[PDB]
Amino acid sequence: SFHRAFARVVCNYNKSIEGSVPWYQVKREKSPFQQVWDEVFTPIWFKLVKGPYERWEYNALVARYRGMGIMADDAMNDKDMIVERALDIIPEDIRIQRYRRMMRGAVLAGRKLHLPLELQNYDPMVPYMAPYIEEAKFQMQEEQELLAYHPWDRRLYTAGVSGFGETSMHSTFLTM
Amino acid sequence: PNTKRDIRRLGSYPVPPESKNFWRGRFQVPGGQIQQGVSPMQQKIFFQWWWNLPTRYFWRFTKWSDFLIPSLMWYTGFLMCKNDVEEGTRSRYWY
Amino acid sequence: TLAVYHRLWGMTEQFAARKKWGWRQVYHRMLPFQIALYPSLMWYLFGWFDDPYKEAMTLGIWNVSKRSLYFWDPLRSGGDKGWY
Amino acid sequence: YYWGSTVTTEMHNVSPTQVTRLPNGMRVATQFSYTDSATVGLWIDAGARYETKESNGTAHFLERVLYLGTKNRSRDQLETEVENLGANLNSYTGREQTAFYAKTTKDGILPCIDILADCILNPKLDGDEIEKERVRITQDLQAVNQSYEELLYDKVHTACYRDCSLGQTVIGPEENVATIKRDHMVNYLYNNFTADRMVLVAVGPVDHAQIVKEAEKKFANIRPTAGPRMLEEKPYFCASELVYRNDDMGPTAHIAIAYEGVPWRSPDYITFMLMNAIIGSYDKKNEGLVPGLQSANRITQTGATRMDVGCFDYYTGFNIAYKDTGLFGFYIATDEVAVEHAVGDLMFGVTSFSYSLTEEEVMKAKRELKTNFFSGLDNTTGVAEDIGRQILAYGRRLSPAEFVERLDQIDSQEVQRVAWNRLHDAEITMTGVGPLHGLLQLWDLRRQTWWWRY
Amino acid sequence: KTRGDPHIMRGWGEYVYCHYEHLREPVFPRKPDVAKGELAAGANVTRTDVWKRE
Amino acid sequence: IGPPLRTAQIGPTVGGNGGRTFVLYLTTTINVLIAFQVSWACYLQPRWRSFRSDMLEKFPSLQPDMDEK
Amino acid sequence: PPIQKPLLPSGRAVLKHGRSMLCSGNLSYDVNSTIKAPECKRGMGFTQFKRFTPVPIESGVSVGNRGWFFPGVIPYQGH
Amino acid sequence: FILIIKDNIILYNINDSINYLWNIGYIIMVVMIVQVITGIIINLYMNINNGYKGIIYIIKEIYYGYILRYIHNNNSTLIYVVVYLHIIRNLYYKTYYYNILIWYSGMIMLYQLIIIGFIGYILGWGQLSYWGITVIINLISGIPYLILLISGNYYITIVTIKRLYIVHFILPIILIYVEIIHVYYIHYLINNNIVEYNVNNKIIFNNYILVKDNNGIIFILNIFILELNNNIFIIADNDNLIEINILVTPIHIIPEWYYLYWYSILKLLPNKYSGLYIVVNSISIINILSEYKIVISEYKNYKNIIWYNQIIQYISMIYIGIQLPIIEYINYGRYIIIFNILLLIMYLYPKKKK
Ligand SMILES: CCCCCCCCCCCCCCCCCC(=O)OC[C@H](COP(=O)([O-])OCC(O)COP(=O)([O-])OC[C@@H](COC(=O)CCCCCCCCCCCCCCCCC)OC(=O)CCCCCCCCCCCCCCCCC)OC(=O)CCCCCCCCCCCCCCCCC
Ligand SMILES: CCCCCCCCCCCCCCCCCC(=O)OC[C@H](COP(=O)([O-])OCC(O)COP(=O)([O-])OC[C@@H](COC(=O)CCCCCCCCCCCCCCCCC)OC(=O)CCCCCCCCCCCCCCCCC)OC(=O)CCCCCCCCCCCCCCCCC
Ligand SMILES: CCCCCCCCCCCCCCCCCC(=O)OC[C@H](COP(=O)([O-])OCC(O)COP(=O)([O-])OC[C@@H](COC(=O)CCCCCCCCCCCCCCCCC)OC(=O)CCCCCCCCCCCCCCCCC)OC(=O)CCCCCCCCCCCCCCCCC
Ligand SMILES: CCCCCCCCCCCCCCCCCC(=O)OC[C@H](COP(=O)([O-])OCC[N+](C)(C)C)OC(=O)CCCCCCCCCCCCCCCCC
Ligand SMILES: CCCCCCCCCCCCCCCCCC(=O)OC[C@H](COP(=O)([O-])OCC[N+](C)(C)C)OC(=O)CCCCCCCCCCCCCCCCC
Ligand SMILES: COC1=C(OC)C(=O)C(C/C=C(\C)CC/C=C(\C)CC/C=C(\C)CC/C=C(\C)CC/C=C(\C)CC/C=C(\C)CC/C=C(\C)CCC=C(C)C)=C(C)C1=O
Ligand SMILES: CCCCCCCC/C=C/CCCCCCCC(=O)OC[C@H](COP(=O)(O)OCCN)OC(=O)CCCCCCC/C=C/CCCCCCCC
Ligand code: HEM
Ligand code: HEM
Repeated sequence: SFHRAFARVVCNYNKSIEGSVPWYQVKREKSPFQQVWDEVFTPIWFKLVKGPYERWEYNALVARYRGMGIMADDAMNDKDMIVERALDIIPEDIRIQRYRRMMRGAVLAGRKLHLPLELQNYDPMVPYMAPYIEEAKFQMQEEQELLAYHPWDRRLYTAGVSGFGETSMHSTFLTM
Repeated sequence: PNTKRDIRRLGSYPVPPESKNFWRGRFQVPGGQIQQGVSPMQQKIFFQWWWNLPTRYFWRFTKWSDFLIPSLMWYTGFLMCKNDVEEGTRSRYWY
Repeated sequence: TLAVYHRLWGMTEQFAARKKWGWRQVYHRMLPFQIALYPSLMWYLFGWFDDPYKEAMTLGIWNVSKRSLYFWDPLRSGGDKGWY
Repeated sequence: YYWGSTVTTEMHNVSPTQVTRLPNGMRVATQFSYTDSATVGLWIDAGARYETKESNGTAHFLERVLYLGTKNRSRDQLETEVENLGANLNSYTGREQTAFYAKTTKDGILPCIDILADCILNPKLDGDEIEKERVRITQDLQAVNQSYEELLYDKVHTACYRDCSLGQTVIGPEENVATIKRDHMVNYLYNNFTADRMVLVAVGPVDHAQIVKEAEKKFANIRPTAGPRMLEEKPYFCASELVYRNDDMGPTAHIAIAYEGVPWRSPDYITFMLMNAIIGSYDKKNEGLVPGLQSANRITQTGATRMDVGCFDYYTGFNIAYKDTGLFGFYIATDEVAVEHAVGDLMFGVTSFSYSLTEEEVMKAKRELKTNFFSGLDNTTGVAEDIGRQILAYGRRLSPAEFVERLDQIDSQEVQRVAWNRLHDAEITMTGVGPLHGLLQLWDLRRQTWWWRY
Repeated sequence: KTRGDPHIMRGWGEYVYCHYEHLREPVFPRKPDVAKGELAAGANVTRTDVWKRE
Repeated sequence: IGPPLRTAQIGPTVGGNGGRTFVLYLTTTINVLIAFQVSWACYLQPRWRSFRSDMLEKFPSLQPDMDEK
Repeated sequence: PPIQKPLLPSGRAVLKHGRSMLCSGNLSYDVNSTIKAPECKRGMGFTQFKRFTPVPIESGVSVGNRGWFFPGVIPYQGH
Repeated sequence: FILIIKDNIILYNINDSINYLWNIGYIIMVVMIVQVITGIIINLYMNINNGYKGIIYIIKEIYYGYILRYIHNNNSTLIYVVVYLHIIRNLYYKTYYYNILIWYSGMIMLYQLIIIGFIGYILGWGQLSYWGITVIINLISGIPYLILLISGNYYITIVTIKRLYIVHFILPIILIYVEIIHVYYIHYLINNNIVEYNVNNKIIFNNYILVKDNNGIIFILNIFILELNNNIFIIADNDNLIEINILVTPIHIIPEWYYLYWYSILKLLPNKYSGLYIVVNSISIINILSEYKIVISEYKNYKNIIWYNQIIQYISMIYIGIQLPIIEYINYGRYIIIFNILLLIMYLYPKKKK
């Protein structure tokens, strides 16, 4: 049987790379060719194209946030699961101000108005969600590894759920 | 629907079958809020359009000016091609 | 005890390889369905092929003599030039 | 796939079980242990199966009356003597095996052999004792006085084994209980309690030679043998339903579904033990450290998710083995409205053994099977049950090392082969009590033993 | 002025400024320098010994 | 009363999105094949033929005209 | 070999509160013992089906709640 | 189904901050109904044996038959304008990032619409109709005996018209069914807002959004009535009023304006099959724009430079299709195609970290 031979090859290979250091954790020296490219292309490209374009986009983004009176981390959409899991655990004082800022922004945007300049002198790029995003990613990675390492077989279209993995009832067209 | 925390209901009264979608868009308001309004029958219904008119168009145009350079470059391409086509036709056919 | 934690941390290092293997085993279990899919296709597409390919595809069991007594093209019943 | 040997040096460090056959044919088995307490008993090959339809229930009646006095002693004297030794006489009777053992201190090992021999060989089956026990047995026989687990256990045998004596219940029908007399019991003792069918098991601070010398002295006058049992065909497994639909007993419904299993000595028995461990057990009121929603057991995990409530208030697998047949299945206790999801999920789980069983689930199950088995051998009575049951079932006691050696060979592929041969597209029996509107017909449930996918 | 770095990300693609990604962490993550102010949350706390004082 | 207490959900909270992964794989494969066909036919193929003609200039590998295969 | 214990391990303390090995009676047959051998009124064998958890069954009690609902609130179409 | 209507129209909640660009979908649904209704009525009088003489008969002899003829032709132009604007809208706000199921349901309706509109154009039975289908059908001449089965003859005839008419009659009805899957996913997967995040400002649809949607659809009607009665924009080529001549080709062979983008792609690429494949690429490639991203962001509300270049690229390709096959146009068109590929790669590629 060829599947048995293939299974042994996979087992032996994976056993031979256990404990390997990830590529990013290796101390890597650039090749003599990438160093030349960085010496010539990268400086000129930054001065003439990348630097000005990205400053132009960044400064516009800061202005848009300041006009709405929101922070950058407010702009995250909770349809993303990491954001939703992080928002479950944020403390109440952070939550209250986040909601108020987001509500004011939508009112301003909907009515085509901008925040008064008196209230615009703040840094919008303060990363207040970072501790909770990292905790949420850790929780999700543990669940991924210890509980979702195989494609599981379940009885199909039973109890309001397709049986293909989703956990909410009536959350697909074929489960109406 | 919204997040599970947002749509988690406090009351035990069952969701009416005609309001299913309405309650899937529920939000859990932190810290409370005061909402106030007046019936349109006791308000000016067209002044806000006039009051907001100049700022609306100023911010619209300043945002759309970002596309000035791209549009000019495309337009410059449009002109070169049009006149490259004329010269080609004359060279190949005209005497 | 840190050594124990190292082992417990590391026992899921190879998640991507393990999840790939899981799906590879679902695909292995689906290979037998080819036994019915391919002949069903050729069964429906048989009329599309030319006669010499019909004969080869059936190992010579089918040939022009096996066309029905009343061929859908009546001018070609009994052969391309008719019965006689 | 083979992942190595799990046998350890500690598994080899256990005192040997010495088994000798006395001239009369009684086997004497002993294991020494560094304990201050011992267990000595007689595990006899007898039970309801070997009773005839008219006499069914005699064996159970005899077991209850055996300790109520002997020809030499009296009930008060016997009970007084055992108490003075600081011991307690126990006994049980099953479909195929019976036991009469005493838990005692070290000094009471040999005295207890005398008491147990006197009870077994010279029972004084006084009429007054019989009549009082008739009242107690009659009350026990009432279904209202039985648990629903006990009822289903008997009804599974009644439904599965309609053609043979394994279908008979141990307690017996009420008609027989009403008519049993001393003569019935005297005949059963003479025919069934013979030396060739008895094993004297002593576990504790015991010496094999001394136990053997006492056994030969006290069981000298036992009947050496009885005629060989009738030769019979393989018990026929009847795929049937026996459901007691009662909507006046509350919300919980009890269901048991059975497949044909394997005999004790089958090469596949250990595979069926492992499959029983993979099915496992779950209780909403004792979830354990891991919640159902995050369980490694696939049946448990999918069940806990159903309708955001869970479709299993309780379930357990069962693997019952007899000399020439066995039963393998699951038992469920669940809400009335959950029965269709529960039976469907536990049948989908058993069908999965034939198609998609992961190495991870097998290896977890091997460890929890070993933990259950080894922990059962902790006390002397646990060891004594193991020695006696095994010698009757196999003629020898399998060592912990041998059990692990054979279990090492079993893998996901072996489970798949055995399940494909025996459980896939197999016949099933369903039994039930309680509100069972949700339970479908047997044929509908029998179609869940195979999959359209794969 | 703002603390954000306009050129935090590189390579081909449409410009974007954000602070977070979905990528998985290694079981032995780099030890954060909390003494200087670096944030320690998630794997860099559990699977490291930064939390240990004397 | 008061704000609800913080509690993390019991995961996994992802999965069941295989149909989207199939669409991704199917679309990427088709466009990759299109890239090879377009690059080969539009650019590489004509240049190979021109190179073939150049080798013919040798005239030692001239193609027979009576071959009538 | 035979299995002498339920497939679901108890995981609880054998001794009751305040009662030691000395004063617990005989754990083999004492009524309050958590490891007493069940009495075979109807015969030996049913312990393979038996539920050893002392708490009575509460039909339909929820264990599949991931934190999406408060107690007493009825989900409607899963949401 | 009065409780389903009440849950999706009366007590359906939408954000207050949406623009008039969120009214486009409603306009598509209404004009789609009109196109189906006017089609059914037109078939009460139409002659399939000679589509050329049927149109004349409807315009001259039927009472108010000119209204049916021009509405059906002009409303098809409006269906594509509104649908394409809806596609541009979705691209600008990147609504496909999280509501991909909505995007997939929509693309199916786009694929169906392409087939519906093309066959309908053939039913006119003019010079362009005959020669347009003849050219397009030759693209599949590689597959043996496939052209004969589709056409029903060795050349396009009334036999082909009869079978294509059934597809034109039935396929639009299936399209309406897919509109229900589209609305189902919109109501379950909540709509996007002009702001990136999700905010608590929703209002019921019937009392507020429907009034605003009617204002938009009445404003578009004032424009459509002017075109309908006075033809202020040339949206139908005049060459389709010439009787078919199978031996003489018309001056130019082009489809309606809404197929010009794909027409130029074929006319530009040298190999016929490559042209077909690039047509396949453009519609399919935009289905996976966000699939390779790895950052927590929807790339929303930046300066949208790549978007603007892409929209102008569609417009310029449409312009090149109108022109004759001049060599210079071919060169520039090829640069545009290359440029479009680079823009799409910008969308797809995830970013590394400095
Ligand atoms: C770069 C580094 C170096 C590279 C090196 C590469 C090394 C590999 C190459 C060498 C391979 C050697 C293989 C040795 C084979 C050994 C054979 C042998 O001794 O048998 C033992 C061997 C295994 O026995 P076993 O140990 O019991 O294990 C059972 C399992 O099969 C065991 O299998 P499993 O459990 O592992 O499962 C996998 C299974 C199954 O694997 C698969 O099938 C893979 C499926 C993957 C998905 C594929 C999707 C479709 C993709 C199509 C792509 C097309 C692209 C086209 C491009 C064109 C433009 C370029 O694989 C096999 O069955 C093995 C195949 C062995 C070779 C024979 C078949 C090959 C294919 C032939 C196709 C011919 C097509 C002709 C077309 C003509 C057109 C005009 O026997 C077989 O099972 C082999 C036969 C399998 C069936 C093949 C078809 C038979 C057809 C019979 C027709 C009868 C007609 C009767 C008519 C009567 C009229 C009256
Ligand atoms: C020159 C000649 C050349 C010839 C060449 C010939 C070549 C032949 C090619 C043959 C086809 C090859 C296709 C390969 C695709 C590989 C994609 C891949 O990498 O997948 C990994 C990917 C895993 O992704 P992941 O991100 O790692 O995890 C996914 C979850 O997020 C989380 O994952 P999880 O594992 O945690 O979640 C648990 C769950 C995850 O479950 C899922 O992922 C399922 C997702 C939902 C599936 C149902 C979608 C709804 C129905 C769509 C169809 C609607 C209309 C149908 C009827 C129309 C009638 C007019 O897993 C399971 O339940 C495991 C068992 C699954 C099998 C159950 C069997 C019973 C159900 C039967 C349907 C499924 C069969 C297997 C898939 C078949 C793929 C083609 O798995 C899938 O793609 C799942 C299958 C979804 C696609 C189903 C498509 C069905 C066919 C539709 C028509 C297609 C026409 C277009 C052309 C077809 C030809 C190409
Ligand atoms: C270089 C050459 C290149 C060639 C290019 C072409 C390549 C060939 C293949 C092209 C087609 C690919 C098909 C992909 C299948 C994907 C399957 C899948 O995963 O589905 C679930 C998946 C959902 O993912 P999920 O949420 O992860 O799944 C988990 C849930 O469990 C999922 O469950 P869920 O419920 O959430 O989602 C299910 C979803 C799945 O469905 C879909 O999304 C649509 C899938 C099918 C697409 C349509 C296929 C059409 C093609 C076949 C027809 C050809 C005819 C030709 C004839 C010629 C004759 C001359 O919705 C449905 O199932 C809706 C069903 C509605 C049925 C209604 C029927 C009517 C009512 C009932 C019957 C009538 C009443 C009774 C009457 C009785 C009378 C008495 O679907 C999608 O997300 C994808 C949808 C499709 C997007 C577009 C795909 C584009 C493909 C790339 C190439 C495009 C090239 C350009 C084409 C241009 C055309 C003009
Ligand atoms: C590694 C080694 C492997 C081989 C091991 C050795 C054993 C197998 C070796 C087999 C080789 C010999 C094959 C002989 C083929 C003869 C073909 C022939 O003449 O066809 C003429 C036929 C008829 O030719 P015709 O079309 O001109 O008909 C003329 C008819 N009359 C006379 C009335 C005017 O041609 C065909 O049908 C064309 C297709 C050929 C069939 C497919 C290929 C051959 C298949 C061989 C199958 C063998 C299995 C046993 C037989 C099965 C059928 C019952
Ligand atoms: C050249 C290119 C070739 C490309 C080839 C591409 C081929 C693609 C073919 C797609 C076919 C998809 C079939 C899916 C079947 C339904 C899904 C499924 O398996 O469900 C599992 C699920 C799960 O089953 P289960 O395994 O959970 O079963 C549990 C217990 N029982 C068995 C009692 C249910 O099955 C069902 O519940 C669905 C009902 C059974 C459906 C059986 C198949 C229907 C066949 C239709 C008959 C008509 C066919 C005519 C064809 C003619 C030939 C052209
Ligand atoms: C030559 O000049 C040129 C033009 O002008 C001529 C151009 O227009 C163009 C661009 C033109 C296009 C992009 C479109 C061209 C359109 C053409 C050729 C249409 C040809 C006609 C058809 C495809 C009709 C056949 C219809 C179908 C296959 C259905 C189409 C819809 C599909 C497949 C979507 C989903 C499937 C369905 C809705 C079918 C439903 C099926 C059922 C209900 C069957 C049920 C059956 C049972 C048993 C229950 C170019 C490039 C050009 O060069
Ligand atoms: C889950 C969804 C499933 C949807 C399935 C859709 C329905 C599929 C129907 C299958 C039909 C199978 C084909 C039937 C062909 C009948 C052949 C026949 O009778 O022949 C008629 C007649 C016979 O003439 P002869 O003089 O003998 O010469 C012909 C050449 N030797 O003509 C023919 O044979 C011509 C046949 C042409 C068939 C062309 C086949 C190729 C078509 C490609 C289709 C591609 C579809 C792709 C769909 C993609 C969707 C995303
Ligand atoms: C989105 C839906 C549809 C669109 C895009 C559309 C498109 C068109 C087009 C462009 C024409 C030819 C215009 C002209 O003659 O130059 C046409 C003709 C025609 N259509 Fe439709 N159509 C659709 C729906 C329908 C429906 C549902 C029917 C019938 C129930 C129908 C029946 C007809 C008929 C009979 C003709 C021939 C009349 C003609 O010469 O215009 N159409 N279609
Ligand atoms: C017959 C053609 C279609 C009709 C009837 C239609 C209708 C609708 C309507 C009513 C909405 C909801 C309100 C709105 O946002 O305006 C909408 C949303 C949407 N449609 Fe369509 N649509 C069509 C074509 C398409 C196509 C071809 C695509 C994709 C290329 C598409 C993608 C979307 C998306 C992404 C949304 C979400 C809008 C958002 O999130 O704000 N639609 N459509």
